[PDB]
Amino acid sequence: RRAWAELLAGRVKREKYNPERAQKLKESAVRLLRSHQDLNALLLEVEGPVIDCDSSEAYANHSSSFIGSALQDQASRLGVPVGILSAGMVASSVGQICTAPPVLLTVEQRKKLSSLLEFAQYLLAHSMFSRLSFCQELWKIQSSLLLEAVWHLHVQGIVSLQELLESHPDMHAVGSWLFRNLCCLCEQMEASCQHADVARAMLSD
Amino acid sequence: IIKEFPEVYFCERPGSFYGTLFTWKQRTPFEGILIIYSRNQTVMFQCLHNLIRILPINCFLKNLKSGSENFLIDNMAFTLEKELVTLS
Amino acid sequence: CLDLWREKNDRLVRQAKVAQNSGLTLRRQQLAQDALEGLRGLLHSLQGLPAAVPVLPLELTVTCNFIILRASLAQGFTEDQAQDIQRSLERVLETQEQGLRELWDSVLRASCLLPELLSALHRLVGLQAALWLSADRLGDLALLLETLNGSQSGASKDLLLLLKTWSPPAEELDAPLTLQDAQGLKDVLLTAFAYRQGLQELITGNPDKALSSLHEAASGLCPRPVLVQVYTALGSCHRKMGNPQRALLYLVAALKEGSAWGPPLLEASRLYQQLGDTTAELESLELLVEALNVPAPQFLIEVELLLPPPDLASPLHCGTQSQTKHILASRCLQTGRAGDAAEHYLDLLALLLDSSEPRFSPPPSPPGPCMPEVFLEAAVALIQAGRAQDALTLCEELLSRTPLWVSATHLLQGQA
Amino acid sequence: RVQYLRQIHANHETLLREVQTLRDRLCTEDEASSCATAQRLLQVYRQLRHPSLILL
Repeated sequence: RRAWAELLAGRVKREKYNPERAQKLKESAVRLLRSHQDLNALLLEVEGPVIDCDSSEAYANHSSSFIGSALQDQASRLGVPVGILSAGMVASSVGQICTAPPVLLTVEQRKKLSSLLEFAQYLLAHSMFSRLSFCQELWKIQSSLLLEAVWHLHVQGIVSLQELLESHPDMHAVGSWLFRNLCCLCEQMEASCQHADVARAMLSD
Repeated sequence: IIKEFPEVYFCERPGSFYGTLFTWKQRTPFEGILIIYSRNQTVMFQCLHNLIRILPINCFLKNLKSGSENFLIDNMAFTLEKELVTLS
Repeated sequence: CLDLWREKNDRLVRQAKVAQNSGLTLRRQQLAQDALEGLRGLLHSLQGLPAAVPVLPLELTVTCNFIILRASLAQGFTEDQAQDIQRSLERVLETQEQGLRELWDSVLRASCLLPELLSALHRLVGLQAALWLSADRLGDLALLLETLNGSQSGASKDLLLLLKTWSPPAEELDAPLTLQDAQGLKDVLLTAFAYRQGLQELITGNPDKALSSLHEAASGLCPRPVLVQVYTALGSCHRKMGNPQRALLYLVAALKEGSAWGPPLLEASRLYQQLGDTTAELESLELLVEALNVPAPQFLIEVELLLPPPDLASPLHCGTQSQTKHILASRCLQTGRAGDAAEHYLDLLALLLDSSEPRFSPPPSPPGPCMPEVFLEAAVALIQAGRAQDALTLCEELLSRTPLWVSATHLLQGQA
Repeated sequence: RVQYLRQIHANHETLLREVQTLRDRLCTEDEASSCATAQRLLQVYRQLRHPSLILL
């Protein structure tokens, strides 16, 4: 009898939902099925055995309209939207730059990154760029990344600090990630007055 | 179909539509954009009648003067993305 | 007089359509079965004259209009309709005995004499075909279409070829009205038969024959609920071939064009075990519980008439809230997130026993474990949580209520 | 004044960041293109056209 009263689950009633909740449901569902998506695997699936190299066909030219029409052709093979390819291919070419050798990356990294980001704005102007497929494909990298790269993102208006960090699953991982980068920065910005200027700029930012 | 431009078709039906030209682009195989180049505006009507009769039931025709609904919306949003950035 | 009958049909046809387009759930049905009985009586009136070459066209026309309306309101066929077809056919022959198959053979030779009624006949064949394809009589259906076309198409024992090779005969010139034509049916059949061939080949373990028919399904008529199915299904086809990424896309598509998004979230759970992505698996099923919380017809042969009810083995089969919530707690407990599995199990057990007031939660299937196995699973989850006094209460209740399970009861009571 | 342009600045930065995400939902077919987009943007428009460009 006491057994009954203790077993009796209060939350046994689930009413028919509001049709708004059904779309929220279908959105969190498509979010989930894509968070576990990869494109490299897709290219090995549909195409037989990805960088700017792959889509542009091994350094063909660096003309903006040309590389855009290359992402259209890639997306046509796959049947993924062009925004999704472009997000991934930039996040991949981001991994490239930030790996090849501490929080700042200050020489020539800046040059390739600026040429890259001036292409990213071309992408953003033709709207060929899912921002949030990009946020998610950065936190798939998460480790190669440096605070200098992310601050250029912010200031060149590709993402904002707030739009990236509010599309990270583990709020602790973001906290610890920044905590490390800020500690190494405040260690830095006495190494030289040149590096300290850029460091003080992004620290105030 | 014209081979050289196979996004175009020419009517060969031997009565009142003859030589009318259409084009069809599908996008989201629900939604699609027909363009009709006709020889007068009668023949433009006779067409949509013959075709609203063979469509499915909820088939919401509706007339574009001024750019596809999708495109306009980007063209709008754009000119804010820039405006608001400029206002920032 | 032919005038009047033609007139009455046409009238009733428009009545039928108006009820369809317009109306209330009640008033629809009122005018529907109104027109039904009208068609009956016009049926009976003509069924009362001997043969009549000029009347035949309407006769056959009429009965079609009936069967269609009859079956559509019923939302399912029956064999009374086969008898109606048998009758009308026998009449056709009486103009110029044994079983449907010889009748049709003799019928299509009497029509190859070209009496001008073929517009109805191919229509009847579509109907005959809708029945037999509801009845899985595909050998005879093929056979009819072979005599229909050249019998040269006699080696060609695929259906999907014959259905296409079959040409509905006329633009169907100014006749007595109908509700539906050979084309508008031929087009339901291709999509239906193809859909069925597809699920067959998938479950029977040929996810390469499948993809041909499951893309013949999206192409030619495919109402969107028919599509969400085609897409969950290709999500399995590719999961089975080992193409998780190709699958995933077809599943996301099924989500959006989804009004019906239990079966995709199920196909995702089965995919995230197969990769082992356990947090994702459990989440796809949690969402599934909530997708099976939230929940109109036509006087015309839809594609949903000639769809089967689902087997247990199919990727399209989804159980009910209770069954699925057990799968979630089961799939949670096998993982060892037992505190959370236990929470799922006490919401399961409440929905099975406390459920007195609402609709009765569906009972477990015979192949699946019975009630007691489930009480014990609940108690185990409780132990793993560290809710031991509460496990004692569960076990005491079970013993108060009523083999292997008793011995085990004592055991878990000890572990508590 | 300064208080002024910052009240304007925050009232802007929300509208932009809203639209931005709206664009992406138009890219990925996540939202819908049809409308509510149409009528939301024409509301964004209406918000700003009111005291547009006080010229001093």
